[PDB]
This record gives sequence, structure tokens and C-alpha cells, in this order.
Amino acid sequence: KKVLLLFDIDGTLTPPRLSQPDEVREVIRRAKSAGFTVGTVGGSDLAKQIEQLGEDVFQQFDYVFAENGLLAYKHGKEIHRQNLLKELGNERIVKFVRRALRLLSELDIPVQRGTFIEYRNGMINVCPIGRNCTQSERDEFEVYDKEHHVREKLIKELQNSFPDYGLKYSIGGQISFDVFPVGWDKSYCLRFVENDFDEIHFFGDKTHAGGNDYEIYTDKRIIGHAVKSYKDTVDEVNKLISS
Amino acid sequence: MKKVLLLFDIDGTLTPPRLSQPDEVREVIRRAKSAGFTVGTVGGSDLAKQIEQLGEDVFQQFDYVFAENGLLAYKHGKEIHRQNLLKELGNERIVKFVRRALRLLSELDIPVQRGTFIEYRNGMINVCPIGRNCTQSERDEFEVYDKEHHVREKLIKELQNSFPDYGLKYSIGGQISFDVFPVGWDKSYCLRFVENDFDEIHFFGDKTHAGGNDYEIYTDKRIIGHAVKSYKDTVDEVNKLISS
Ligand SMILES: [Mg+2]
Ligand SMILES: [Mg+2]
Repeated sequence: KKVLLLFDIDGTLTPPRLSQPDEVREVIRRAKSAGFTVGTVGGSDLAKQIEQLGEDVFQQFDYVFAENGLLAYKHGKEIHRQNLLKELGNERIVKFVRRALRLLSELDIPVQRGTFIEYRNGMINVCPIGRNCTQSERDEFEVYDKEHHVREKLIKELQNSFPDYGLKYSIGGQISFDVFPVGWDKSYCLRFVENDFDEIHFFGDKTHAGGNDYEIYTDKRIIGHAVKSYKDTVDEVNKLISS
Repeated sequence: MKKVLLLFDIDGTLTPPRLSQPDEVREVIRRAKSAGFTVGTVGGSDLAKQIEQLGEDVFQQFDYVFAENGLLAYKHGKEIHRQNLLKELGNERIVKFVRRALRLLSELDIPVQRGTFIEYRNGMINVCPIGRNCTQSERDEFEVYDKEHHVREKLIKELQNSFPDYGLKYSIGGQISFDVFPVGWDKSYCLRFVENDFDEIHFFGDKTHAGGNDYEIYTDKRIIGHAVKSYKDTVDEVNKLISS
């Protein structure tokens, strides 16, 4: 019997915006000893998972899915690296990024720095303040955006400009939003595991419709566990270990 | 008895164009240190680029490592200086600058654009019309395109027209980008950290002509300048100094 346990990271394996607690490391160690395969699926880049989970994340987890699985590792080896260009084509990319640049130039937010548009493997990250800002400026913009809805207004303008582009808009991050082809949500990673496991369990804190765990949670191929915190994840994994 | 410093540009000085340090250059720098020279690098790009070009042991290879023109400075792998653009320009000017850059990038008609157009570094802003997130092929294609269509040079003209009072220098240093930084924060900036510690300072670089990102340091009166065309000429010129 082969059972895969897939975890969202922020809010599932960690307190919000902090690092993996000892209780989480303990339960993952104990799940692997029982013979569970374990994997992470985040919407961020790998560097962000190293920051939340630690430098040895490739040893802790059998599977590390970065960018929703568009960048995939098994036992620290790259098994997949998607590219957006083959899905959208150059003309649509260039029109999209030119409209995003114009919209970011029209903002009246108090702080802007750099790295507004990050072209990753199979997604574009749009960050209104720019990813090159300080921690203090990042935390400030998070609060600003709850009052002024900067990301939500930009998404609405991009939806209005590009109705038939085949893009999903996902406010995943603290100060940014993700743009990727329809179907390249976190359920994307299931193409690498669907044929290799009897059961796949998914654990995540953002499993409501609109949350970046909804598609993987509701995929017919997985057993979903909605968790409110890492304490719920530990309780749920402990139940599965019992068997 | 004299203290001598040898300062090297990196791309086209320590490396073949756009490629990494050859073992031969590694050898000549070792031989210069053995002969009693202090050696340093002065790059216009970030530190991570220098590590790609020179290797993970760059801080052991060179006594001084000057990245972003010396706005980020290391001596024996210890940070001695990190400049901050915000204290020079203030937030209002940075925000107006980057919004005008974004507008201008949005109005381009170039065939390929991807991402990381505007990089806010320690003491400079890097503007890349195609975006730093493009492939090697796309980067090499844009270098040729820009030689014909002068995209960077026309963006610089628009930014200069928009911001006559901002006290900025515009430097076409890279393969696909240009740098923007306060006047006086060119590669000559690094000389403040060394000018009082050396009897003689030599500079080797390939872009020592007016409009080149090595021009101001090459022509500084504190400098003995050595215009080189390739890393082969750098080996030759350092060999001459070792031989006396
Ligand atoms: Mg989460
Ligand atoms: Mg050069």
C-alpha cells in the first residue's frame, strides 16, 4: 500500500509568515517512519519553501512542488520544469506584460521599488510595490492593500483587458498575485503522482472556493483535509498514522 | 617598498565576453598576489553575477570585491560598505522615476518581453527592456536588436527629459540593461575605500571609452589605467607588472 501526504506550507506546516515548528517536524518524521510518502505543494518559488521549512527541505520531503508543481523535485532531483511560453505564446505574453506595466505605472500607492513583474517557470507574479522592497515596506503594503484593494483592482483591470486569455488570477502571496494558465493551479502537481499511489491525502488552510488550495482539495483523485492551523495538520496526520 | 592595488573590471577583462573566468586568469591573479600585489574586482552588476562569472570562492580570490560600482563593498569576504539609494533620492523621486520607467516600458514595440524590468538594488536601479527573466537565446537576440533599434538609449533619453533635476547618471553597462544611479556613484565610487592605503592603483577594463561603464575610473587622476580588449590582453598586462 502506497500513500502520499501532500501539504500546503504557509498556515498548514507553519504559523502564518513564520517557520516550521518542532511539532510539525516530529509528525512528518513519524509519518515517513510508518511508510507514508510526503510532499509539499506551494504556489511560491523554491527559495520561499527553503525559508519556511529549512535548508534540508529536499531531505524532509520526498516531493517538493514549487510554483504549483510547474517546478517539481523528487528526492532533491528536478523532474519537471514547465514554461508559460508554450501555453500562451509570445504575442499574448507581451500584450499581457505591457498592460500590467501600464497599470502599475498608473498606481498612486505610496511606495514602489522594483521587480514588479516576475516571469517564473509557468506563472507570472505581479507585485505592485515590487519584490525588491524591505521587510518593513512589505508589511506596510500588506496593510495598505487590505484598505485600498490594490491587487484586486489590478486583477479586475487585467480580466477586463484579456477576457479570453485562459488565465487564472490567484492572490496567493503577502504582497503579490500569481497569473497562470487555467489548470496550472496546485492540482497541476497530481500529474506526477496520480499513477504511483493508492491514496493521496491533501492538507491545506486555503481550501474554500477562492483559496489557492480549492482545486487540489476538490480534485476527484485526492482525499482532502481542511486545516485551520498546523495544530490541526498534526492531529490529522496523527489519525492517519494510527492504522 | 610600495603597496600596489590592481583593480579589474570583470566581463571582457577577467572573462571571455558573457562567459566565466578561465583557469588561466585564475592563475595570473594568484601569481600577482604572490608577487605582492593586492587585487580587487569592480563590477557594475550585483554580487551574485560576480559569483557566476568568477566562482563561489571570489572572496578568497580577491582582497577587495566591489559590486554595484563599490556601493556594495567587501574586503577579505567582510562587508565594509552598503550604500542606500533611498537616502540619496528619497521616496518621492524613486516612486516618480519607477512609474515613468514602467509607463515607458509599457509603450515599447519590441518583439520579446518577459519579466524583472526594473531591479531596485542597493545604490542603483537596473532597467532591462526585455526583462532579466528571459532565456539566454532571448538575451543574445535582444543584444543584437538593441544595437539596431537603440531601445535602451531611447528610454534613457525619455527618462532624462522627464527628470532633468534628479541628479542621475545613466550607464549602458550590461548586455540587455542600463543602470541608473546618482552622479558620482559610477565605478570610481570604489576608490574612497582604497585611495589612502596604496602608493599606486592600476585599473584594467575593456569599456574605458566615453559612454563605457569603465570610463570614469579609467580617467581618475588617482588611477594608472590599462585599456584591455580581452582577458588575453589582461594576462599580458598583469604579466608585464609581475616581470617588474
Ligand atoms: Mg496556505
Ligand atoms: Mg567590461
